[PDB]
Amino acid sequence: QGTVNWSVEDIVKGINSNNLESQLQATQAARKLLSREKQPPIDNIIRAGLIPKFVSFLGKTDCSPIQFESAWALTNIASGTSEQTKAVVDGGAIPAFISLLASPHAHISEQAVWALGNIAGDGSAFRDLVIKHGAIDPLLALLAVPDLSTLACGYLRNLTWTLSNLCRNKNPAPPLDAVEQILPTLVRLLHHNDPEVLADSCWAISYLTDGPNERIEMVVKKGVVPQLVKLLGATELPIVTPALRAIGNIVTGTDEQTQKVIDAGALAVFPSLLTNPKTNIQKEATWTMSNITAGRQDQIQQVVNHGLVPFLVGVLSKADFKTQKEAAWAITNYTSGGTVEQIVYLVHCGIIEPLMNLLSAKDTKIIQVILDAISNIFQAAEKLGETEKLSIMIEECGGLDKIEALQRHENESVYKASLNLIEKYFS
Amino acid sequence: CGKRSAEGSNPPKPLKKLRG
Repeated sequence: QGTVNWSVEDIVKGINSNNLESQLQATQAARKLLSREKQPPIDNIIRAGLIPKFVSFLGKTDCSPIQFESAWALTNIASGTSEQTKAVVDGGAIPAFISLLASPHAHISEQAVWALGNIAGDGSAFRDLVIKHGAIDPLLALLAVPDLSTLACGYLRNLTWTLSNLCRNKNPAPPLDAVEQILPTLVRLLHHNDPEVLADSCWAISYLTDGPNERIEMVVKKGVVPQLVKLLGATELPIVTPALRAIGNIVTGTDEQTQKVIDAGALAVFPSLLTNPKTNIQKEATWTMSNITAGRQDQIQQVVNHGLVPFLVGVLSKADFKTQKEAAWAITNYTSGGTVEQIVYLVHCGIIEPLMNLLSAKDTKIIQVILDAISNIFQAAEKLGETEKLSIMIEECGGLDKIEALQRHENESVYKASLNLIEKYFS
Repeated sequence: CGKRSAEGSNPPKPLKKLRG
């Protein structure tokens, strides 16, 4: 009743009073203001110069309720723009929040965890500053228990989420030592039964694997690929999405790292992923496939054994344009490193028609890719004297009829590739 | 030619969370 709908000035009045209880009430009012459905007056609160006051209340062990209120208020301010988050950091909140992680009051240390999450999530710089202030040990200590299941559901979700932000951002990526520190715990969270924890854990792994092969390696080295393939089959889209991104990232690495997801049985899930109702999953899955077709011939052979070429043909034939483009890539990569027998199989699966149909697309990049593929296939037929038979097939379904049309195309690389095909393989 | 990095949005999780 007395902390509902206060005006910023009343809040300032109470916070500036010489009464701790008056400050507590004013702070709770500030918090409720910052927690209203929409458009919380974050800037008004900031201009009033309240951040420094809140930060100081964080250090009042004697009055844990004001620690909590100011923590919640600061958390919400920190959830705004970079400028608003900067305001919190500039108030000296980082060290103060790290100290609260040790609080005896779970709901208070949890608020500190959340705030640290908002601060780190802003970007690389604040992320690394939080780490430099020593946040990782306290955070990890909060999860150092025999069974994660004994922790409050929300409490676990907040730590997991905050840890995933410490793994987030790329320019630069989190410090290597910090990653190593966090990884073990992350590996444990990846085996927890709560879906939100799994989703955020997968997001964390997806961030760590979004980079150079050395980065992917320290993750693969932890033995999480199998757990990821498992989560890849999850029924909850919020889990499958980040899991698929992690698996997709890992196969952008070395052939050896890519072999790890294959050995884990990832390919068996793709007939489903490649036909997934969610356009995005379908796109990420086809992209993931494209990098797998850019691997060794024995890996392209796995794609073949799992019967995934027909699914690629299917996705090249009908799907969101972005997914089709990813399909084009998977094909051009496949033809590029595949054996003759494998390229013949691709043709036998019906790759030609859908491939030709895309040549009518308004996108110079995809056309280049498709032309490349056409070239790669002809080169395989060249090795069998079947070049002619191929020309017919491409001829049979308006293929040549489209390559000539592009022979006049504007793009440098295009008309060239176009031309060569018309002469070197036709008339 | 080969591996093409994961590039472009997603869009991933929100960077921050306001507590209602």
